Amino acid sequence: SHMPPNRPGITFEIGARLEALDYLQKWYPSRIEKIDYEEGKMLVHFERWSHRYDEWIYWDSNRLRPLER
Ligand SMILES: CN1CC=C(c2ccc(O)cc2)CC1
Repeated sequence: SHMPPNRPGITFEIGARLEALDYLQKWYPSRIEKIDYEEGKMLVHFERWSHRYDEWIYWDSNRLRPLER
């Protein structure tokens, strides 16, 4: 088990915020809910929405983008 590779503007830690594309192809402010280090993916929670919408997204996915800062 190894750490997620570095990506600009994203911190791969629980509770860290970012923006993510949901399955309906729209971007939302989101937070990292869980990290699966073996599979290289994380469970993304879309802020304001039910946790039933949380999605597993691989840590290298272009469905993730950092917040503009
Ligand atoms: C993170 N995604 C946000 C919005 C969702 C949604 C919006 C409208 C609708 O009819 C059905 C689903 C899905 C979860």
